[PDB]
Amino acid sequence: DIQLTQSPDSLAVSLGERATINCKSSQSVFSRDNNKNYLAWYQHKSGQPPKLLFFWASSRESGVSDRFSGSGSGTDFTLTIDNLQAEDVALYYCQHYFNTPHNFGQGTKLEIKRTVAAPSVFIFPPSDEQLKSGTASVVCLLNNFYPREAKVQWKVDNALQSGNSQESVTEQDSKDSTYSLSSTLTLSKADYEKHKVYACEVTHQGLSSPVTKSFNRGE
Amino acid sequence: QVQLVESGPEMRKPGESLKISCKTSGYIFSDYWTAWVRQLPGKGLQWMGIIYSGDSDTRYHPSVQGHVTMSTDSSLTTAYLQWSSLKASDTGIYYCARLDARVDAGWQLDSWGQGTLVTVSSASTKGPSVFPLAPSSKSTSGGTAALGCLVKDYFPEPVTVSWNSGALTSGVHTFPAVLQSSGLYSLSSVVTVPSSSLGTQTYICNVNHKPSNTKVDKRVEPK
Amino acid sequence: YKPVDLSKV
Repeated sequence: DIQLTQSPDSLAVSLGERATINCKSSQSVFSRDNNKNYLAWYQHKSGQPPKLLFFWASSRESGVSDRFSGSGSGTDFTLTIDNLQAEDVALYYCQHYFNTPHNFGQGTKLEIKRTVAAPSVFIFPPSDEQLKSGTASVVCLLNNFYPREAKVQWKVDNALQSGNSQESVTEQDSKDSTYSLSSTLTLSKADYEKHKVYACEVTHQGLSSPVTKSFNRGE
Repeated sequence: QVQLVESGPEMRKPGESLKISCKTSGYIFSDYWTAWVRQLPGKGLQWMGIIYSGDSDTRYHPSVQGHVTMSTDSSLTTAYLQWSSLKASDTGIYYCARLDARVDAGWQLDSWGQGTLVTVSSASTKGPSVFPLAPSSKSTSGGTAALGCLVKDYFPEPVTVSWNSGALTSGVHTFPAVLQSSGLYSLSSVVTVPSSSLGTQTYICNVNHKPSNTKVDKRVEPK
Repeated sequence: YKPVDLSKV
């Protein structure tokens, strides 16, 4: 049983710079008969199946950018990505196929570092459709920001809310390298009607002050 | 056009049987093995094994040996992954891929299926409610309008959302699902568009929840 | 030292 260990586990690299992932085998996967290394590299983007980049350790797959290069021999292999582009954001895997089982390395997450971008903030009162079913979800959207650290606080009639909201963050975008975040305040219809002003307050390092987006119920 | 297409997401109770499929086309089935690969939460891939259709030769990963079975239908150029009795911990995304069986070829995985999410759970299947997130002055500024669909109270994953039948993809954010207190999932999909063209363009979110056999097409209009 | 041959042709 041959195992692969990748280093580092995680990686944040600026656009246009070089990324380097190492892969080390517990046993050599070099065959002198072949003069080949039984190793492959894969790219796994969010929402996509894994994609083969290199086989025989260093043979570039047809259609794979010249910016990618695979090197190494025996137990020691390297994937290099020059001039990092936005679309390179992904998990990267090495795999051996020297004997069975054909194990993968544990994976390396590549994050793209871009310039600081403040979130654009949008808010949505509950739909009339939802309210008819007895519940009110208020959605606050923080769009296209970098870096990932962003906080949302809900205020209802200027009272800080706690324990009635959920949030979710996207994966990093393949085109503009940003994140987006949704925060949803969920109340009963009866509770939603006790109050007038619903406010989402957003903090991010690309902002100099907390940004508030609010509406009055029924407007 | 090389293609491996797997069956849709499936939901079973623990102890029940399940067989998922990998329909291959655009190449000679007998010139390749079919591999099955499990995607681990967070990070990681598990090579589960390979099967050759020409003689039913199978190589299983030792850690799945005895728990799963592989089979093929060469007439249908299809490979199958079998569980005779599922565990809740069998829940996950499973990929199929092809592996060259010709002499002097390497055994890298050069073409992959889209992945299928198997869920094993005692919880009840539940279709989602879909509500519009209409563009308003409160979701419009700087020339950009945000709009979306709130997809609430479903089980299990996955829900898929496309816009205008896949014709609208740029600026689309379908957020990772959240687990609600009820044990049900919820997500929203949003898109930003020019505020200047809300009068000329139409925006429809196509919501699919295969485990409940549910399809919703919600037109999202300003007001 | 030697790989497991998976060739079938």
